Amino acid sequence: NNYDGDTVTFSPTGRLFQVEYALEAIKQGSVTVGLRSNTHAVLVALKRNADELSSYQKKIIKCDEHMGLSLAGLAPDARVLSNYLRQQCNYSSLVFNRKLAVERAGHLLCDKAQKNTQSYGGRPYGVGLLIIGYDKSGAHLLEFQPSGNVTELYGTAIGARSQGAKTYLERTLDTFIKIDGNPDELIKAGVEAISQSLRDESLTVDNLSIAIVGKDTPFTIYDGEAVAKYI
Amino acid sequence: TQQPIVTGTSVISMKYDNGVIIAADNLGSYGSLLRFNGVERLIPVGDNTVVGISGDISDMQHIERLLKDLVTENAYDNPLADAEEALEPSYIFEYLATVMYQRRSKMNPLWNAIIVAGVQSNGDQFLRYVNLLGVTYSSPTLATGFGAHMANPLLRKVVDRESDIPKTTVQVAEEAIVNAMRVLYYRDARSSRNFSLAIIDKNTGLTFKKNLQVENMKWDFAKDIKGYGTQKI
Amino acid sequence: QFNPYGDNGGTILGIAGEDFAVLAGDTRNITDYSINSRYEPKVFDCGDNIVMSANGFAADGDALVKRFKNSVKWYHFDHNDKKLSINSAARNIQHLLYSRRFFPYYVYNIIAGLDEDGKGAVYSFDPVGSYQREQCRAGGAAASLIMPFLDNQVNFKNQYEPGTNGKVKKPLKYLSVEEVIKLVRDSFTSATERHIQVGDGLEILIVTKDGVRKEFYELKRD
Amino acid sequence: DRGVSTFSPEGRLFQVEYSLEAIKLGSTAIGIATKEGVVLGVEKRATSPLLESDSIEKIVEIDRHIGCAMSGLTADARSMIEHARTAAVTHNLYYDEDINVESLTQSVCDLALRFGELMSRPFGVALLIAGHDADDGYQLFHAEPSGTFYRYNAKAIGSGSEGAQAELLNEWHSSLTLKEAELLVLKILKQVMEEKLDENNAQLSCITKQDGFKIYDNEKTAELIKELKEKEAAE
Amino acid sequence: GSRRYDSRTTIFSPEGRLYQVEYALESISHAGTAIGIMASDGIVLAAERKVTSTLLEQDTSTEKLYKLNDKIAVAVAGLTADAEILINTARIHAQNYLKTYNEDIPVEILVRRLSDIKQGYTQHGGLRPFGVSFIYAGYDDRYGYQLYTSNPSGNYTGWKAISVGANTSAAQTLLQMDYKDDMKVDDAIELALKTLSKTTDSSALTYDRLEFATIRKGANDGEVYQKIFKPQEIKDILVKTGIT
Amino acid sequence: GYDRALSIFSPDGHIFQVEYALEAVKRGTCAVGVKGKNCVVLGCERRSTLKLQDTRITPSKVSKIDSHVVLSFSGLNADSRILIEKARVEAQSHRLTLEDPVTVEYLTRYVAGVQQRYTQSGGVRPFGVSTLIAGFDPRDDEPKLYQTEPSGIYSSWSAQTIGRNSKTVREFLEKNYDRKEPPATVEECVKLTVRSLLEVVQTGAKNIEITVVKPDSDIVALSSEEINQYVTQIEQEKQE
Amino acid sequence: MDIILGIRVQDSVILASSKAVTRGISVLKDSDDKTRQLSPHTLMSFAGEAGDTVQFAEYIQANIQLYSIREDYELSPQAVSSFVRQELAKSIRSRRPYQVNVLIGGYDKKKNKPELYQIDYLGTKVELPYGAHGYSGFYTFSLLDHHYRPDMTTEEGLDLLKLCVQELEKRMPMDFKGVIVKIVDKDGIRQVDDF
Amino acid sequence: TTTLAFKFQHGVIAAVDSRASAGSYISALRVNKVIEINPYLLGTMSGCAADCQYWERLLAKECRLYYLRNGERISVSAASKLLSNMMCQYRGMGLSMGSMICGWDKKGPGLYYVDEHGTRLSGNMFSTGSGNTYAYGVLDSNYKWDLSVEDALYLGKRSILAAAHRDAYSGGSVNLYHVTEDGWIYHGNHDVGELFWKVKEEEGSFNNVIG
Ligand SMILES: *[C@@](C)(CO)[C@](*)(O)[C@H](Cc1ccccc1)NC(=O)[C@H](Cc1ccc(OC)cc1)NC(=O)[C@@H](C)NC(=O)C1=CC2=CCC=CC2=C1C
Ligand SMILES: [Mg+2]
Repeated sequence: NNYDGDTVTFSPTGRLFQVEYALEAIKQGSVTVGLRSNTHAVLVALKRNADELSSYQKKIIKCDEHMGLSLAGLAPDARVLSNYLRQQCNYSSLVFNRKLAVERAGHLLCDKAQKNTQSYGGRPYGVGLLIIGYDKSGAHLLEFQPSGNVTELYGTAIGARSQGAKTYLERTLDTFIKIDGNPDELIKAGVEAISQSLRDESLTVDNLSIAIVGKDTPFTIYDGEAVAKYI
Repeated sequence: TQQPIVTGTSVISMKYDNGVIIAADNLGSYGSLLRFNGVERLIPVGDNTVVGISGDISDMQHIERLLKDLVTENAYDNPLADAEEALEPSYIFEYLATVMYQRRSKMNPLWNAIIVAGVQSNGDQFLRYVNLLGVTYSSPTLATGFGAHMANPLLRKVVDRESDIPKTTVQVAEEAIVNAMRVLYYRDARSSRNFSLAIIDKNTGLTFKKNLQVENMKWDFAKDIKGYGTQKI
Repeated sequence: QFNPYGDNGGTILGIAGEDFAVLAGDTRNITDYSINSRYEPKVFDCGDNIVMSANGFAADGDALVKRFKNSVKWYHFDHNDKKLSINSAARNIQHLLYSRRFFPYYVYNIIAGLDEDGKGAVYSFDPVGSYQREQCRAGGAAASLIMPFLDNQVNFKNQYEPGTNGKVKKPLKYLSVEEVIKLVRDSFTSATERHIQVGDGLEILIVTKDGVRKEFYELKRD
Repeated sequence: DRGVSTFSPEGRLFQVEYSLEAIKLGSTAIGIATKEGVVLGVEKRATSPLLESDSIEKIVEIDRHIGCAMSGLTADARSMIEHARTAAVTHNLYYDEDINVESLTQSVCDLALRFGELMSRPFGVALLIAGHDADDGYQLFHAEPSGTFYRYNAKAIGSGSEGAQAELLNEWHSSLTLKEAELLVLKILKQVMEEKLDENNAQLSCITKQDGFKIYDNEKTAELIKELKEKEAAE
Repeated sequence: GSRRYDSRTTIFSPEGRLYQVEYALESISHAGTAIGIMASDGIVLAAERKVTSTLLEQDTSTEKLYKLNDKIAVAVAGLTADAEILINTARIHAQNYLKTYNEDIPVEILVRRLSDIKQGYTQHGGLRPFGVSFIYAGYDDRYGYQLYTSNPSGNYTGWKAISVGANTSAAQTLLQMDYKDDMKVDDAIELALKTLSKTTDSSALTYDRLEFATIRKGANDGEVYQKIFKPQEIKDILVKTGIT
Repeated sequence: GYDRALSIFSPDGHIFQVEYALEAVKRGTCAVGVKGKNCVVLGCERRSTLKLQDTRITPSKVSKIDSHVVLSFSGLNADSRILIEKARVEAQSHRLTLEDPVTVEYLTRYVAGVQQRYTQSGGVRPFGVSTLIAGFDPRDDEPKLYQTEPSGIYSSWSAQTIGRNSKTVREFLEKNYDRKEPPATVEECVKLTVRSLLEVVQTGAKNIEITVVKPDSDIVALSSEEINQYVTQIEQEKQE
Repeated sequence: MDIILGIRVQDSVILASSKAVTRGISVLKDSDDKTRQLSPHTLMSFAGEAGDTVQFAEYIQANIQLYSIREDYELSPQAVSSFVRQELAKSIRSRRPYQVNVLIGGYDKKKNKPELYQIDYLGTKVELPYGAHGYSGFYTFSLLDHHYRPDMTTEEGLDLLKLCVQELEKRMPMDFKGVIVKIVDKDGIRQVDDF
Repeated sequence: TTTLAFKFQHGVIAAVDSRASAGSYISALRVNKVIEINPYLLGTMSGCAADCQYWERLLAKECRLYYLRNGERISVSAASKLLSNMMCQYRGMGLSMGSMICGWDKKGPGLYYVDEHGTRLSGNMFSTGSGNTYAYGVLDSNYKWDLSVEDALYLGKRSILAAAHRDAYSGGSVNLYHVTEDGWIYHGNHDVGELFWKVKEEEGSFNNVIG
C-alpha cells in the first residue's frame, strides 16, 4: 500500500511487497514441471504463443552439458540468470576442472537474487526457475524463487495452474522416484503430471517442450516432432 | 618481476601400480648458505593429494595458505565435503596452474616448480607438473630442478613408459625414489641429507613419512684418491 | 630478469585431402636439453569436427586451445547450436591471437577439418593472428625440415614428366588418406633423426564426414 | 515519486506497460513472411502536405539479409538500429559469415531492459525485424521494449494493429507467393489508414535470398496499388 | 530511498516554463536596482545598495559592482554569494583567454561563457540555479562599447540601456523616454541617477546608498579606463546633477 | 552523480517532459523556412517588447553551423546555444575524420540524436527547442530544409514554420506554396517568406529577420531597408 | 619533412616548402604540399616527424575554423600563433610529444601588416622578417641577412627566395625536389604555380 | 614484399607478390596481399602480416557501416583516412603496415598510400615493400596515362617480376587487379617461375640469366 513503492521497504507486518509482486509474475506465467529419479532428471514445459501466426515462446535453457533449467515469468530475467549460471558452470570448469555441483549452483542463484531485494534503485527478478542436473552425487532438481529461496526437491511445478501437477507428483512420489534406467517412462510421468494443469487446451506438437539429463545422458532439449512420441 | 631468495631444491615423484610416490628434502637455502634445516616442502591436501614445491620458500608459504583456504572454502555449504564433493588432485592442480599462469601474465610470478601427486575418486593415479611460467606436463616420472637431470633417468629405468606402471610395486618404487634422493645428496650442492617422503595409495590411503635420512653411502674409496694428477703421497 | 616465454619444442603437420584432413604432432615435451614427457598430447578435438594444435610455448598453446574450445561452446549457446564452420573458426582464432598483439601467444597454430562443401581444409596461423587456408603446412621446431619435402611430395614441385625435359609439369593428382599417412610418418621419422626436440611418439587425428579418428605411432626415444 | 523499475501488484513493470501504450499511438507497420520472401510495409503518416514524404524513413536496412520496420516513438529506434547494424557487421568481422536473424533480434532485445536509476527509461518503439539465413530460412520477428521477441508468420503493430491482426489471421496461409503478400500488406494498410492509401503516404519493402533487402520505389508501389484496385473490383 | 526528498530543480511546468528559473527571477525582483547606460564615448553603471546601516563601512564595501578585468565590469542583482562564485569563474575565463591568444577577451565571449554555466544548472545536475542577474559593461576593439544582461535562465541579450533587480518595469520606461543615440557619458551619468532617484523605494537617494562606475575612453589617448567611484566622489556627482 | 529519471512514461503512454518541452517551443518567437528552386530562405520573428536593444551585438536568431549550413530555432534561447555548439563541433569533426563537409541531412540527424539522447538519459531534461536546419550539400545544387523537435524526430520540408502562431503561418504556406512550381528566383522566395511572417508579426519594421542561403557556401543576411522594401511592396498590392 | 622557408616583405608573407616525401630509401612523392590554410588570411607550413606533421596541422586547422564559425570573425595571426605555441608547449611534456616545427604566415587586416611567426616543436615562438627550420637556416640566413629590406616588393621577395633555393640546391646533400611557394597578402592566399 | 598500384586512363592497376618470410626461411609461397574491401575498393598489404590483415579487415567493417548509415559507398579519400586514423591511435606502439587503398568513386579513380606512421598520400603511382625500388625502375620508364588496359596490366605484372627476381624477400606469384567504374576485376595468379621464363623468351629481357 504505502510500503510497496520499492524493494528497500518492509511493511508493518514484515513483508516485502515488491518481492511478492515479482512472485505474482511467476503465477501468470505458463506451467512447467520438474521431476527426477535416481538416474535421470526431467523438465517438462508448456510453451505459450501470442496468437496463431506467432511462435511458441521457448521455456527451457541449457546451462552446461550436465545442467539446465526451465523458466516461468519474465523471460528476459531468465536469460540474465541463465547466462550467470553458464558463466559460473564455466568458471568451475576452466579454473578447477570441476563440473559445478547443482546444490552450489542453487546457492549462487539465491545470493544473486538476494542482492536485488536489499538495495535501492534495482528490482527483484520477475521469474521462477526449475533447475535439473546430474553431478557427482547423482540426479538433482531445484526450485528457484526470486525472493532468493532455493529448494531441492524430488519433483515440483511452477506457473499458472501448477497446483494440479504438484498434487499429482505428491501422490506419484513413490512410483516415479524408482524409474531408474528408463528415460522414456520418466518423461511419460512428467507429461502425465503437466497434463493435470491443462484446461481447454491440450498438448500439441509445437506446444510441448521436454528436456532430460542423466547418468550417460547430456542435457538435451526436445521440441517439434521429437516430442510427438510422448503426445 | 623478482628474484628468488630462500629456496628449496629438487622434488621427485613417480607412479606405481596402486598409486604415486613423492619426495623432497627439508632444506631452505639462502644462496650458497644452507640456512634453514627444518623446512617441509611436501604439503598434503586432504587424504588423497600431496603438493610438492620447489623454488622460492616465501612463495611456497603463500601457496600453502591458498591450499589451506581452498579446503575451508570447499567445505562451505557442502554436506559431501568429506565424500563425493571432496577436493580431487585434478581440481587442486588446475587451480594452482591457473594461478601460476595468471601471475606470469602479470609479470609477477610465483617463483616455483610444483608437482601435484595424488589418487582420484575412480582410483586413477594423478601426477602433473606446473611452474612459474604456467607450463604444465604429465609423465610416469616427474622431477624438478636437479631431479630432472639426475633422478628422472633412474626412475625411468623402472617405469620407462605407461605399460610399466602396473608391473611396478610400491616397494620397488619407494626403493627407486630413496636411491634417487641419495644420488642427489652426492651431487646437488643445495641439498640435505634429511628429507620427507609421501605415498598416496588407492587402498592404504596417504602415508606421510618425516625425518628420513640418506643412508648406505659410499665414501671409503676417497682414501685412495691422492692429488690431481702426478702426486703419489 | 624474468622471461615470461619458453620453448617446449615439438612439431606439427597438417595436410588437406579431397574429402578429408589430417593434423599430426609428436608427443614429446622438452625444456632446453631435458625431456619433460614422452607422451604429452598436443593436437586436440575441439568439437564441430575441428582439430587444433598450438605449437611452441606450451603454456600459451594450452591457453589458446582452452579459449577456442570455450569460444565454440559460447557459439552454440548464442546461435542456436549452429555448427561452427572451419572458416568461421579460423577468423575467430585470428581475433584471439591479435588480442595479445603487444604480449603475443608464442605459438604457431594449425587447425584442420572440412569446409561447407565437404572438402578437406587446413588453416595456418602466425603468432599474432595472420591466417590463410592451405593445402599443406608443417609448423614448429622441424617445420623447415619438413615443408620442402611436402612441396615436393604433395604439390609435386620441381617434378616434371620424363621425356618432355622440363616442358610439362607433373599433374596435380589428389592423395588418398593412406598415401597421406605414409607421408606424415616418413616426415616425422625423418625429422626425429635430424632434430633433437622431435621424437618419442606421433599422434595423428584424421577428420572425415564420419567424425574424428586417432592413430598413434612410436618414434625414436633418443 | 516512485521507482522506474517498479513492479505493479499484478506482476508487471509499470514503465514497460506504459511504453506499450505509446506504441499503440504510432503509425501502422505490417510484416508478412512467405517461402518466397518476407514483405514489410508501413504507414508514413505525414503531419502536413508541405512535409516531403520521401524523407520519412520508417523502413530501414540492418544488413543485406536483414530489414526492419518501426512503430511508436521512432526517434528511439535510431540507437537500436545503430546497435543492430554494428552487431551484424561485428559478427561478420569475428566469424566471416552472415548473422542469424534470431541472434540479431536477441542482441537488440538485450538493450530493452537496460534501464534504471544505463538509460533512464525503456524504448517507446516496437520493431518488426525481417530477414533470411541458411539455417531457419525466411523469418519475421516482433521486438518489444519488454525484452521479449516472438517469431511471426505475419504481424501488425501500431494504431490499427488489432484490426489488421484479425485480418492477417484469416488471409495468411503457408503457400503464399511474394506478389500475393505484397498486395495483402497494401490491402490491410488501406483498410486501417485514416487517409487514402497511395505511393506517397505508404511504403513497401521486401527481403529475398537472391536480391537481399530492398525498399520499393514509389513507381513500383504505385503499380501494385493499381493492381490491387483492379483485382478488388474484379468480384 | 533518497528520491522521496528530491525537489527536481530541472523540470518543465505544464506551460513549458522552468519553475526554479521563474522563482529565481522572483527573488531578483526584490534586489536593489542596477542600471546600465551605453553612450558613444563610454558606459555608465549605477546601482542601489539595499537598506544600509549607519555603522556599515562603506568605503571598503562591495555588493553591487565588480571588476572582471581591466576592460569589463559587472553590476549584480540577487544573491551576492552566488554572484561571487560566478564572478571568480569569469575572472579565470578572461585570464585563460589572454594566456591562450595573447589578447584581451572579447566582451560577448565572456558573457556567453557565464551564461552557458547558468544554463547548465537549469538542464542537468539537479541543483538550484544561481539567483543572480548581471549587467555586463565592457569594451573591445571589435564592437567597441557594449552592454549585456544575463539571468538565471542563461539567456543573454545586448542593450543600449537596461535595468535589473527591483522596479525594472518603471525604470525601463523612464530610460526608453529620455535616452537618445547621440548621447554622451556625462549625460548618461545624469540619466542613470535620475532614474534611480524616481524608482527607488527609499525616501531619498543619498551617497551612502549607491555604488557607481564608468568605463571611459576618457583615458590618455587610445585606451580604456575603469573608474569605480568612491563614497566622496558619488557625493560630488549627486550635488553636480542636482539631486541632493 | 545525479541520475534521476526525469523523462518517463505516463499511464496513457506519454512522456510529459518531452511534451512540455514542445510548449516551450510554442512560446518561442516564430521561425519560418522556405526553399525555392535554387535557394533556401530562413525567416525569423523578433518580439518588439524589447526596445533599447543593441542589434549589433544581440545574438542573431539564425546561426551558421558551417560555411554551407545554417540553423534557426524556436524555444528556449539558452538551450539552443548548446545544440549549436555541439553541431559546430561535429561539423569540424566530420571534416577532420572524413575529409568532406557534413551533408545537411547528416547534421540534422546528429542534432536530432542529441535531442533524443536527452529524453532517455538520467538527470537531464529535454531541450525546449525545435530547429530548422537548411543549406546545400557539397557540390550539389538541390536545396535542403529539415526540421527537428525535442523528442528527436526529424524530417524534410518543402516549407515549414515553428514557434508561436506557427499554426497560422503554416496555414498560409499550405495554400500559397505550390510544389509543382516553387519560388523560381530569390526575390519570389524572400517575398513569400516575408508575406508568411506578416500574417503573425505585427509591424514589419525591425521585427522581421531574413537570411538567404544559396549554393556553394553563399550565405547573406538582409538588412532592415532591404526587408522594408518587401514589406512596402506587399501591402501596396494588398490595397486592391 | 625537410625544408620550410618564410619571408615577410612590405605588403605580404611568402612561404616556400619542399615537395619531397621519403620512406626508407625511396622518394614516394615529389609534389607534396606541406601547408594548411588556417583562415582566409593565415597560412601555416610545417616540418617534422612522419605523420605527426599533418595530424597536428589538421588539428590546428579544425580549431581555428571552429573559432571562425563560432564568432563569425577571423583571429589575428598573432592570436593564432599564440594558440599554436600553447598547443606545442602543452605537447612537449606529454607522454608522446608531437614532433612538429611550423611557420605561420598571415596578413593582419586590422593593422594592414604582414606577419611571420616561427615556432619549433618545444613551443619556442619568435616573430621574424624571415625564418626557417632545421638546417635550412644554416645555408640561407647569410643571404637573407645581406639582401633583405623591409620595404621589398613581393616580386623582389620571390627573387631573393629563388636565390635561397639555388643555394640550398647547391650545398645541401639531400634532394628536396624543389619547393611550392605561396603568397599571403590582403587579398588572401594564392600559389605561385611556376617556380 | 613488393606491391604496386597506379592510376591511368582506364582506372587503376594493382599488383602484388605472394611471398612471406621468417628470417631467411620462406614461410609461405602464396599469400594473398590484396583485400577486397568492397566491389569498388581494394587494399594492398606490406609489413607485419597480422597487422595488415587485422586492420584492413577492421577497415572493411567500418566502410560497410558507412554504407548502411549513409546509403552510399564510401569514398577512397575517406576510407584511406579512417585507416590512417587507426594507425595514429597505436602511434609508436610498434605496428608495421604499408598499404595502398585503390578504388573508383565519384571523383573518378582514387589511390592513396597509407603507412603505420599515419602518413596519407594521394598520387598516381605507388609501390611498397622490400622490393619497391626494383618495381619503380620499370614503372617510371614505361608508365603513361594513355596506357591500354592490356599494356597496363602487363606493366604491373612485369614490374613485380623485376622485384621478385632481384629482391630475395619477394616472389612466389603475382596477383593482378584492375579497378573500373563497374568495380574491381581479378586478373589471376601468375607463378613467377613460369612467368620469368615466358617473359625472358617473348621480351628478350634477362639476357644475363641462362635458360
Ligand atoms: C615481404 C615478404 C617482406 O618480407 C612483405 O612485406 C610481406 C607482407 C605480407 C605477407 C603476408 C601477408 C600480408 C603481407 N611481409 C612478410 O611476409 C612479413 C615480413 C615481416 C616479418 C617480420 C616483421 O616484424 C619484424 C615484419 C615483416 N612476415 C611476417 O609477418 C611473418 C611473421 N609471417 C608469417 O610467418 C606468416 C604469415 C602467414 C600468413 C598466412 C599463413 C601463414 C603465415 C605465416 C607463417
Ligand atoms: Mg630425436
